[PDB]
Amino acid sequence: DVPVNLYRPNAPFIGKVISNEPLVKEGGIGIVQHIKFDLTGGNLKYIEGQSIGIIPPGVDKNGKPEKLRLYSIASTRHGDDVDDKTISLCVRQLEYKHPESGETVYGVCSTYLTHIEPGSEVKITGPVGKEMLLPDDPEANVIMLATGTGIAPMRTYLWRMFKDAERAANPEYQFKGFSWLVFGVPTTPNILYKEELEEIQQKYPDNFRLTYAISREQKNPQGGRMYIQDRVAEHADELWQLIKNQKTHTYICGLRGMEEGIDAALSAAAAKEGVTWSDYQKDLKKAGRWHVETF
Ligand SMILES: Cc1cc2nc3c(=O)[nH]c(=O)nc-3n(C[C@H](O)[C@H](O)[C@H](O)COP(=O)(O)OP(=O)(O)OC[C@H]3O[C@@H](n4cnc5c(N)ncnc54)[C@H](O)[C@@H]3O)c2cc1C
Repeated sequence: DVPVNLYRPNAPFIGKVISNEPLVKEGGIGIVQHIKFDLTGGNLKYIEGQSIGIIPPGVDKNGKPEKLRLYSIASTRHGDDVDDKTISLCVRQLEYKHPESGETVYGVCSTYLTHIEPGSEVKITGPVGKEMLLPDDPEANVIMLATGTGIAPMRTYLWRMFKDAERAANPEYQFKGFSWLVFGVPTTPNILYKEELEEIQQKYPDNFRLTYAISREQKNPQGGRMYIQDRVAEHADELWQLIKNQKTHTYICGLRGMEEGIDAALSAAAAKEGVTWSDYQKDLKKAGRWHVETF
């Protein structure tokens, strides 16, 4: 049912870049690009919450061909133009410290992607993943906890739930539950898809709540920079109350590091009702209602 591995690294799909557009506004930190690829001429199909591989050109330091890197799909199954002809990624250029030979170091696949020109051919594999899938139940509640490019699967969910053209294209999924995105980035310019996310909340105030953790602009009650775990702590009781619903699904995506604080917050909330969160969570995971993709 769920499409997987329609293309594999040994014979990847050769897609063409359609567009490569910046998502970080001026005054933001780093580079994050929205890259749309043409799928025509191949049979790559995918659904929300899946990933694809990109095989960058060139050899590694040892002279071996570069292997694929996985990227969360950022578009619904229909693509950004709701035409079933494209796929989009949300790619941060990896950039880091002196402590790794030279000065600034640039990630191979992410630099390739963020600097790629429209018209260029790209080697695409996949799709991959069954752990971040959205329920077909239109009355499900969906909690989304994202940092940085972790927004990508959330965008696929929210566009499917809330975009006019998606609703028109998906007769069987007219979302009427409650979705809550807690999104952590360093700056307001770094709020990926800010305008569209805010448009959704304005349009669907009873079906979508948008919460930001903006680390360079907000402080947690301890005086530290605000991160998503601080927002989870702040709204722990409400989040736990929602999680108790048989139809609630939670999705976590982004760089590793926040799950521990998220667990501590939810544990304190659940303990008030004599529930051990770690146990409840194990059962949620088994039932397919606790979805984590951290990298
Ligand atoms: C399921 C999944 C989904 C993903 N989705 C996305 C996505 O949507 N968007 C996105 O941008 N990325 C995503 N990634 C990460 C992506 O796959 C790549 O790992 C990332 O883009 C960097 O790859 P690269 O080739 O540019 O860097 P590489 O050239 O492969 O370098 C990576 C290496 O650099 C070193 N390194 C990395 N960070 C540091 C640091 N801070 N300090 C010191 N050394 C460091 C580590 O040794 C690491 O092995 C996802 C990963 C997975 C597994």
